[PDB]
Amino acid sequence: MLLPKRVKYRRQHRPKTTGRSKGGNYVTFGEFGLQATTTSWITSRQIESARIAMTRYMKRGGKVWIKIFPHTPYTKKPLEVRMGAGKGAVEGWIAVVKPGRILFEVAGVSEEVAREALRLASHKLPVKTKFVKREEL
Amino acid sequence: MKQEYHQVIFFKFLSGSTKTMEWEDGKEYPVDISHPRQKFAAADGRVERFNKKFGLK
Amino acid sequence: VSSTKNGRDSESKRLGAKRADGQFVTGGSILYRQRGTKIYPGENVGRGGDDTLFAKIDGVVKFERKGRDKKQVSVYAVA
Amino acid sequence: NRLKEKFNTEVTENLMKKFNYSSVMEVPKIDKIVVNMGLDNAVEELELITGQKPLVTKAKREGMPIGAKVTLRGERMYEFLDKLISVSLPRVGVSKKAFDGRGNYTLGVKEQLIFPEVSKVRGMDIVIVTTANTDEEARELLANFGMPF
Amino acid sequence: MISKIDKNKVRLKRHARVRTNLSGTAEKPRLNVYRSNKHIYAQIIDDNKGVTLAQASSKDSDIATTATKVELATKVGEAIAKKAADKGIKEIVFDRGGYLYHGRVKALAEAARESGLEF
Amino acid sequence: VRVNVTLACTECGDRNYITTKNKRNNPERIEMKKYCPRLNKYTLHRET
RNA sequence: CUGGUGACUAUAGCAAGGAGGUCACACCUGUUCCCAUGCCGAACACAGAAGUUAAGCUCCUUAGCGUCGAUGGUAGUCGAACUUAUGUUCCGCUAGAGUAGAACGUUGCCAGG
RNA sequence: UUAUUGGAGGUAGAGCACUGUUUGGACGAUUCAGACAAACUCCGAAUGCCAAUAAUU
RNA sequence: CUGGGGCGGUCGCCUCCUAAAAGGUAACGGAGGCGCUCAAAGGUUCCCUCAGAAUGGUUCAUUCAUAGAGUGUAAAGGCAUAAGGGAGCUUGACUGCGAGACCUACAAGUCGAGCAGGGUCGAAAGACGGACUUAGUGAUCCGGUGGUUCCGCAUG
RNA sequence: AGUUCGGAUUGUAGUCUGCAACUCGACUACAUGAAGCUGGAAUCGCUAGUAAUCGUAGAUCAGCAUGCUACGGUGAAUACGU
RNA sequence: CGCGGGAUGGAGCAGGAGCUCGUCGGGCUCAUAACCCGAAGGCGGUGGUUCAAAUCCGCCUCCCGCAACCA
Ligand SMILES: [K+]
Ligand SMILES: [K+]
Ligand SMILES: [K+]
Ligand SMILES: [Mg+2]
Ligand SMILES: [Mg+2]
Ligand SMILES: [Mg+2]
Ligand SMILES: [Mg+2]
Ligand SMILES: [Mg+2]
Ligand SMILES: [Mg+2]
Ligand SMILES: [Mg+2]
Ligand SMILES: [Mg+2]
Ligand SMILES: [Mg+2]
Ligand SMILES: [Mg+2]
Ligand SMILES: [Mg+2]
Ligand SMILES: [Mg+2]
Ligand SMILES: [Mg+2]
Ligand SMILES: [Zn+2]
Repeated sequence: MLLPKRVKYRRQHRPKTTGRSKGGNYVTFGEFGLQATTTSWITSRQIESARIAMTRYMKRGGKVWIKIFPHTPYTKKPLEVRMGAGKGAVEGWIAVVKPGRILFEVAGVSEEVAREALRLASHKLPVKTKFVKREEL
Repeated sequence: MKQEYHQVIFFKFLSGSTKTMEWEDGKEYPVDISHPRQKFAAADGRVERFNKKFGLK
Repeated sequence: VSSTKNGRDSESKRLGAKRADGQFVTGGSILYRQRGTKIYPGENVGRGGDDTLFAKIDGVVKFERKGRDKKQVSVYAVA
Repeated sequence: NRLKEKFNTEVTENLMKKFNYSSVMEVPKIDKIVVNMGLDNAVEELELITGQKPLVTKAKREGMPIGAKVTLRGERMYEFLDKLISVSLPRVGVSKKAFDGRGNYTLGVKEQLIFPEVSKVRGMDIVIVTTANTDEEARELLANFGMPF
Repeated sequence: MISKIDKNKVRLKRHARVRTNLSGTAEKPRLNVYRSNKHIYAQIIDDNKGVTLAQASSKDSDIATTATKVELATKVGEAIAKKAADKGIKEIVFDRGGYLYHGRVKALAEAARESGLEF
Repeated sequence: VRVNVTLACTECGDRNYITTKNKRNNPERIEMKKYCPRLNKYTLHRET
């Protein structure tokens, strides 16, 4: 599971999820990519499951770039407690994903093989995705 | 300079120092090692040492 | 149950601009409250012990550029 | 000084011949000599071997004195270099690869007894700083001046 | 190598730091001193208007000779004070120019003081 | 460490100046020149 | 044209190449006098003039780093209508980034030529 | 209240020049590319606010 | 006070974020600090410029280095005019005030040009009514101590 | 005085025996110059020509003895008592 | 579930690292133990404050004490 080695503040306000993707909207390292078309938090466990699906389908022969990182911690209260008495403890780490953002990139395989690997990864994610290639012209 | 060290004569040549002899200038100053000739011949070498020891040319 | 170790803040100091550019001020009027020289004293304007900028004469306040990355405030007599 | 007269003589002519200079102001010369003994006994030994009062260099517990140093320039520096070349050096050749990459040289002496003028033999270092723009130019100038390279 | 210092630019930085709180106005202009290796020049400036009213120099035909540098600075101070008195100048503020108030700069200041300028 | 100090000069009973000092750093009775309103002049005020 | 001293957001700087020095500005020579070094005539200060453009400095050329910088479009957003959609529509304002491009300073006063 | 004009300030957005987070290259930490931030900012709106002298009230 | 009460935690002051680009703005929201220190770490005049890295030397030297250091202390805002570093003299870490402002329910809190009296530093212009700024504090009543052209119960 | 005490270790050059001194001999010369400044708990020998100390010889044996066996020179202190 | 305390040679205890036993070597003994003489050997961790950390900041892995209710 990806997570920062350290952060300055462990308790953070949850990020704003309205709007469109600030950047990373293009394939820059690989040949094909998976582009989000809806918005969600993406957790490190979801990232790991999607990455495992992709790498298993391409037999660790091509190469994958994970374009998102879960920089943001989020807290959760302990079970069966009333409101108040301070913020809860860190539960996990999320990345903010908005329409346009490229989630994964792959290179070194055919278009059909990449499409299938990315479909398998997409079914592990809480967002709708589209197969994309590097933009030319 | 703020307000010892004079010009002593150390061959002979003028110099300044604190660890305190007429000169061609006509004045006198307070007055082992010339450092090494070949000193000693280098090692003969094992072949030459062998031949010289036993007279084997 | 638990408890929080936070919950402290000091009183707000009401800093910032106290008179407008182009406004007429009597001598001694405080023009700017600040920590440090966020704005510098210009013509006919003094800097207090706690960095307060105040007018030294009666006149009109002018906030102006001071170099590339600084600014100042002056007071010019109306006449 | 004898070395001063040698430098004012055709030594600069040799440097101009060997480096193709257009004016005599571009001929490199030794700017100064800084002697650092990295402490009353050390300060006194350094003063008695050099000639002037040393400067005590503190730390940047921080601030305590650690070493002593002396800077020489002019007649005193020239006399010191002549004495180092003649009377002092053979008692201790010297490294010819200890250059700063700009034209200044440094040499470390471990025993202070090599000076004509101690209970714990401490080691000091000498830095000869010149107006030479290259290590090659500085080395050629020093060799002409007579450094036992 | 060993870089130089550029005495003139070191002087300029010091002079700007002096001019931070030293300035000359209409009722009390600034007598600014500039001093090169061989000559000393003095000006009377109304920094409020950015205008120079009197000036003197050790290279001025009337105030140039072969003499001591201190004496030449004295003569330049006297000339500048005489010109200021010819104009309507009595009180000034002395801009030493970023040099220490000693030697030639002091001689010029003292000469102007003796010849009539009030500072 | 730090204690309150009252300074009074010889020819006055005004005792108008109070100040602070470090008893460890300054074990002596501190002296200073201070303006004395009664005499309209500066006088040598010394810690009591 | 040079120099002093000001004003202006580096369009003014930095860097890389050339030309210059009679007066001037300098590097320079000396430590006797004012003065000065936690040590040093290095700097500060004073006397000067053998020497040199070598450097600082001035003029010419480079858009190389920095600096400035549109138009057009986009993000965002005041207001309005729809709407509950990680929203839509209309209107006004309008970035940041990036592009064309600008820029190797302009200019007041005084003195010298 | 609106119009015009001047000003103070660092949000939205954006950006990575600082602090911190992070993904691939290359080279002998530097550089190249690409991302993240309430307590990051080389930047920076719309608004709102403070004032000055015309229209309406 | 309290997402019932209890138990736990908290209670005044300072700094930051939340705070929506003036100011203000809540929660048992997110982070820290204070209940001092300094006889110079105050005033003034003069001088000075840092961290880091590389290169050589049994801290010393060179070049890049707008601060990436330092600023007594938490943070923020500032500062190479240096507010950072050093040196000489010094005590303005004065007395009587104070136009006019900020803040504010009140009581309080904050800034302040100038005026007079006497000084310190500086050649001089000038600066100085503590400290780069913002915490380091507690009303009244009562009692102690010093001063006092005040009162003091018929008069002294 | 770790020294004009000490001579371990090491370098070099040799002598002799032996067919042959690398492993692995003895001795010599020059140089080098270690630990060691009277030794914890504990423990050994010795009653007189003994202990201590100093030399000498022999067997084995080409060469190799700080061991063994033997020889003399100098030569003590103490034993109250079980 | 809330509040707090502890992690020290190999063992039990002291606390900006010492007592006792344990190990090793030697001694005593026919031998062992006991006993005697010498030698070696240590701050639970993870990040920070700090010129410097067993010491201080927070947390982590376990143990330990009070409490975990009025319905
Ligand atoms: K960054
Ligand atoms: K509540
Ligand atoms: K706020
Ligand atoms: Mg981008
Ligand atoms: Mg102040
Ligand atoms: Mg104050
Ligand atoms: Mg944002
Ligand atoms: Mg409750
Ligand atoms: Mg607002
Ligand atoms: Mg606000
Ligand atoms: Mg607290
Ligand atoms: Mg407290
Ligand atoms: Mg101060
Ligand atoms: Mg009575
Ligand atoms: Mg009475
Ligand atoms: Mg011997
Ligand atoms: Zn008094």
